[PDB]
Amino acid sequence: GWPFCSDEDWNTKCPSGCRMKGLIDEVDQDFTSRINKLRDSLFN
Amino acid sequence: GWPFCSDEDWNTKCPSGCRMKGLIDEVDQDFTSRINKLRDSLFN
Amino acid sequence: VATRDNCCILDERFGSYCPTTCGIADFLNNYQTSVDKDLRTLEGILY
Amino acid sequence: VATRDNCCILDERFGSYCPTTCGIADFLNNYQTSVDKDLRTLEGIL
Amino acid sequence: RKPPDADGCLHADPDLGVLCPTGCKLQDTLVRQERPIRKSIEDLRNTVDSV
Amino acid sequence: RKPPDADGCLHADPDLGVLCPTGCKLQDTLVRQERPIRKSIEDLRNTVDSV
Repeated sequence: GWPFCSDEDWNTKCPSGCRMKGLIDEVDQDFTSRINKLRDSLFN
Repeated sequence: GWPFCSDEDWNTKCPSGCRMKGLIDEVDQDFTSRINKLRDSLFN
Repeated sequence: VATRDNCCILDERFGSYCPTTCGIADFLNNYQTSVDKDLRTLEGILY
Repeated sequence: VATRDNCCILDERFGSYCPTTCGIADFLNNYQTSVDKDLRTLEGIL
Repeated sequence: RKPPDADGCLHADPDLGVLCPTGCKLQDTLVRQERPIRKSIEDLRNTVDSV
Repeated sequence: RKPPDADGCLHADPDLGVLCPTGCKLQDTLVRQERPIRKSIEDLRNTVDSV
C-alpha cells in the first residue's frame, strides 16, 4: 500500500515500463483501427 | 503471469526502480552492519 | 551521446542513458492529443 | 541553472535522460561482489 | 477497461523480479509507430480530395 | 526473504499506477554510499596491516 505521490515527485519517480508499453499499445491500436475505419468510408 | 526472460532481453528490459532501491538499501545496511562489527572487534 | 557538457549528472559507469518513463508518458500525451485531433477532422468529413 | 532531474535533455521531445535500471543492477552487482570479498577477507582474520 | 500492462518477463534471479521495457526501447517503439500513423493521415486527407 | 521494494508512490491518475525512482535517483544513492563504504574498508585494512 504505497502512499500517494506529491506533484513534485514527477521526473524523480516514474511509471513502470510495462504499464507504459500497455498504454502505448492501446493508443496505437486505437489509431490503427480509426485509420482503417476511415479507409472503409472513402466509398462508404 | 509473465514469461521468463531470455538472455537477449537484458538491457532492453530492466528491473523496477522500486525493487532496485530496495536492493540498494539492503546492501548498504548489510555492509554498514558488517563494518561496525569489525570496528567493535578492533577498537572495542 | 551523453557527455559531461550536455548531461550534468553523467556517470558513465552506470551505462548508456535513456529517456525516463516520465518522458515517455509526456511524449505519449502530446502525440496522442495531436493525432486524435487530426483523426477527428477526417471522421467529421467521411462520416 | 537547471535542476538535476532536468539537466540531461538529449532529445527535446523525450526530456531528460537517466541510466537504465539494468545499468543500476550491473553496477550494484559489481560493487556488492567487490566489497563483499574485501569484507570476507577482513572477517576471516583472527 | 483496466490499466493495461505489456511486455514484462521474469528474470532468472527472483530478486530482480519482472523486467520491463526501458525508456530507450519505449522511445524506439514510439518513433517507429508515429511515422506510419502521421503519413497515413496525410495521405488519407489527399485521397479524400482525389476521390 | 521476500525481495525488498522501496520508495514507490501512487500517481493521482490511476492509469499511471505506481511510480518508482528513476535511474538518476538510484545512481545518486549509489554514488553517495560507495564513497564512505570503500573508505571505511581501506581504513580497516590499514588498521589490520599495521599489526
